[PDB]
Amino acid sequence: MSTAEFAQLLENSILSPDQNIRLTSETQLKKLSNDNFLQFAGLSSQVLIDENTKLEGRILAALTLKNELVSKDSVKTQQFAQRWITQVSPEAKNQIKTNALTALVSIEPRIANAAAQLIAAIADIELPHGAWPELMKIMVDNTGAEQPENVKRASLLALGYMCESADPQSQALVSSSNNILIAIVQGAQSTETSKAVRLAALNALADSLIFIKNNMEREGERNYLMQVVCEATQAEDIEVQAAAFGCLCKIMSLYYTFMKPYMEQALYALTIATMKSPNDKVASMTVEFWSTICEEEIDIAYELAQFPQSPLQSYNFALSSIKDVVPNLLNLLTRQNEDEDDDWNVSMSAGACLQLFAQNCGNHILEPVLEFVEQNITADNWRNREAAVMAFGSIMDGPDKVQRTYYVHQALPSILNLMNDQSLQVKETTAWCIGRIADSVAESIDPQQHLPGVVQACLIGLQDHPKVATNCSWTIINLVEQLAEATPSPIYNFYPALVDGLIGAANRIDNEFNARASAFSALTTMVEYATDTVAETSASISTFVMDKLGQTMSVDENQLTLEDAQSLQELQSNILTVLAAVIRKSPSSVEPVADMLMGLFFRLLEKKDSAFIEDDVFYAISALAASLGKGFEKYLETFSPYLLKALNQVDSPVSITAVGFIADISNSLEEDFRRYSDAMMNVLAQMISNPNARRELKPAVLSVFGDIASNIGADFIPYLNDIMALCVAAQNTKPENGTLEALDYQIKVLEAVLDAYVGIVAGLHDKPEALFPYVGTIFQFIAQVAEDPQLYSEDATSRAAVGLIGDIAAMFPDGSIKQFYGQDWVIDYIKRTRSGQLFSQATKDTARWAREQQKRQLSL
Amino acid sequence: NSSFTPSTVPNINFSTNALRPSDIFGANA
Repeated sequence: MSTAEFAQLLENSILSPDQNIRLTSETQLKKLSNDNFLQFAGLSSQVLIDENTKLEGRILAALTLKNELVSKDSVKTQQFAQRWITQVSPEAKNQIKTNALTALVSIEPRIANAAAQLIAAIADIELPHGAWPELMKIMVDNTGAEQPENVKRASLLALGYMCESADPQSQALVSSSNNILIAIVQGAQSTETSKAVRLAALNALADSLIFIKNNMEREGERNYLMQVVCEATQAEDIEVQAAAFGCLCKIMSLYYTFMKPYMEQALYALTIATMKSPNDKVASMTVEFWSTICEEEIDIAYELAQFPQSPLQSYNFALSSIKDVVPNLLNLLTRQNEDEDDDWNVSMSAGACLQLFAQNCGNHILEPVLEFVEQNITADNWRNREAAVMAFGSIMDGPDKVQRTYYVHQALPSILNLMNDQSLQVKETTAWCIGRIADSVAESIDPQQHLPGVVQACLIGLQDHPKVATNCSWTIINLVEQLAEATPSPIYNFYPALVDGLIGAANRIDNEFNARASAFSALTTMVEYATDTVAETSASISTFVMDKLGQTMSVDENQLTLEDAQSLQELQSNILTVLAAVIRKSPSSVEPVADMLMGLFFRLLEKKDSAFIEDDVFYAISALAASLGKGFEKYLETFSPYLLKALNQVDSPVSITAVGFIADISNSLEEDFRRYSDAMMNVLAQMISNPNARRELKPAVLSVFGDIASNIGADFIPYLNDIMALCVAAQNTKPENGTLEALDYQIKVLEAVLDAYVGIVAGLHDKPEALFPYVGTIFQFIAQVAEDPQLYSEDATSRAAVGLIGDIAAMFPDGSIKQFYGQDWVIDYIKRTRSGQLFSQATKDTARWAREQQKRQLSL
Repeated sequence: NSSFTPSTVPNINFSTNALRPSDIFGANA
C-alpha cells in the first residue's frame, strides 16, 4: 500500500457520506494494523506529514497510531510497548520518529497537537528503555529563548502528554526528569514573552510533578523550581496565575513534606494578600490553595490515627494561620450571585474552605467566625445575613461538643428568626444551617425549649419556595437520623406533624429545585426509622404512596412534552422507592394489598417507555416478594418473562436489579427456592459469560451465588467447581488501571467474592469434603482482605472475613487444614479485628470466635 | 523551634539575578 491509498482509507473512514464505505475503510485500516504493523505505523507517520491529504485524515493517522501505542489498560500498554519494540524495525522507528518531529513544528496547530500526542506515546515506550536519546536534547533546544512560539508551545504540549500518558504509579520518566524540567521551566520563567507558552509550560509542569521526586529531594533544584512557580503566581496575566496556582496546589498535595520553608518565607503572606483581591477568580485561586493545605493536614491526621508511628508529620499550616486567613474567607462569603442562578462562585469555594478549616482545626475556628456571625446576622444587607448563617453552619463540624452546644443555644433564636427573612437566599441557607446543627450536634436542640420551634420552622419552610423546602427536607432527614437513636427519642413526638408536612411537599405539582423528590427522600427516612409508637404515621405514608402511584398512572402521557414526561418518570421513581421501603418495613401489612400492587406493577411494566422506570418497578417487586415469601409464588408465572428479559439485558441496569430479585426470593422462598435454583444458575452462568455485560453485573452475580448456595445447601455441590473457578478468576484480577475508578471497581468485585464464599461456607456447613479443596483459595482471598485497607477497614467486610476464618476452622476438626492457622498474618488479622475499637462489637465477637477456633487448630 | 512561624514579608528568592534552568536541574551546583 502507498501513502496515497492509505490516506484515502483514513479519509473515507471519517468523511465518506456512505456509512458502508466508512466501516469498510475502518476494517481495512485495523486489518493492516494487525497484519503488518510496521507498514501501518510507517504509512500513518507519512500521512501525518502529507500536505496533499485533508487535515482531518492527517490528524486521524497520528491519533490512530497513538492509540496503538499507549492504553489505559496496563496489560494493553505492555503489549503495545513490546509490539513497537520488536515488530517495528529500527529503520522504520527512525522514519516514524523523524516524521512525527517534522509534524510537531507544523504551522497548523492541529497537526502539531496530534504530532505531540504521537511523540508522547513513542517516548513513553522508549525513554524507560534508554532509547530515543535525541528527543530530550531536541525538547531542551526547542524551548530555548530564541525559538519561535509555535515550536516552544508544541514541544511543551508534547512534554505534558508524555507525563500525563505515563502511568501515575510508575518510574517510567524518572531518568529523564532533569531534561524534562529544563525544557519545561525554560518556557515557564518570567523572561518568556508568550502567554500561550507560559501556560503550556505551567500545565506541563503540573503534569510532570509525579516524576520529579529525585529533583524535589535536591534543595537547590526545589528552591529554584518553587521560585519560578511563585514568580508565576504573581504574574500580571490572570490565566498564567491560574496555571501557576494549579501547580502550587498539586505541589502542596504531593510534596507537602518540603513546603514549610516556602510557606514561611513567602507563600503564606502572598496567598493571604491575594485572598482579598476584588477579582473573584484570583481570590478563588488562593482559596483553593488553602483548601488543599487543609485537605492534606486532615489526611495526615487520619493516617496517624490509623498508625500512631507513621513518619508523616503535619506542620499545622492552617491552625497557625487561622487568625490571618479566616477573616478573608469570611469576607469572601458576601460575593454571592444576585439571583437563583446557582452557578458556582468564589463564595461557595470560601464556604467549603471554611468547613475544611473547622474540621482540621476544631475550636480554633470559633472566635473569628463567631465574631463575623455576631456582626452580620442582623445586618441590613441580605448578603451579610446569608454569609452569617453560612459561616455558622460551616463551623458545626470540628469544634468540641461543649463549644458547639453553647453557641447553638445562644444563636438558635436568631437563626430560627431568619427563616422568616425577606431574602430567599437567606432562608435557603438558614434552612441548611439548621440541618447542619441537627446533623452534627442534634442534642444541642433542647427538646422542650427549641425542638418544637425547629420542627415548626421546617414545616413552614416545606410550604415555602422550593429552594427552602428542599433544604427543610434534608434538615428533617438529619433530625430523624441523629435523634432516633436516643432512648426515649424526642423526635417521635413530632412524627405525625413531620410526616404530614412531608406528604404536603411530596404532593407538589412540580419538582422545581428538587423540592418534591427531596420530600420523598425524607419520607423514606421516616419509614426506615419508624417505631411501633408511630405505627399510625407509617400507615399514613403507605396509604399516601400507593394512592399516589395510582394518581400518576391516571396521567395521559401522550399530552406531555419530553420534559413533562421526564418529570412524571422521576416522580414515579420517587414513589416506587418509598413504596419499596414501606413494603420491606412492614411485611405483615402488605398481604391484603399484594394483588392490587402487582396489578399496578405489571401495568407499569407494560407501559410504553417502561425502560425508564422498570428498574424501580423491579425494586418494588423484589420488596413485595421478600415480604410475601411463599405468598409471592402466584405471581411467578406472569413475572417470569419480565424477569428473564431483564436478566438478559446485561447492558441495562435492570439486570442488576433482577439479580437482586433472585437474591430476595432465595431468602424469602426458603425450601421452595430449590425448585428454581438450577434454572437461575443456568441463566446466571450465561449472563456473567456475556461480553456485552456491564461491569457492575459481575459483582452482583458473584454475590448472588452466595445467596443461592446459602439457601440450597448441598444441592449446590454440582455447581461448586464452576463457581469457585469464577471466584478465583475474580479475586486474582488486578485493577485495570491505577485510577480511582478501577481500584474501587476491584474492591466491589472482591466484596462480592466475599459474599460468595460466606454463602458457600454457610450452605456447605455439613459437607466439609465438598469444601476441602478450596480452603487454600479462600484463605488467599482472606489475605487480600487483610492487606488492603479499603477492605479490612470496613467493619462488615472484616466481620465476614474473620467469620470465615472461624467457621471454616470449625468445619474441619480433623486437622486437615491446620497448616493455615499458624500464619502470622492470620493471627495478626484476628487480633487487629478483635482489638480495633472502630469495629463494632459484633465484629469483635466474631473475631473472638475466630481466635478460639484458630488456637484450637494449632492444638491439633 | 520546629513550629510554623511565617513572615509577613514575602521573599520568593528561595535560593533580578540571571538564572538558567540548564544551570540548575541536573547541574549539582
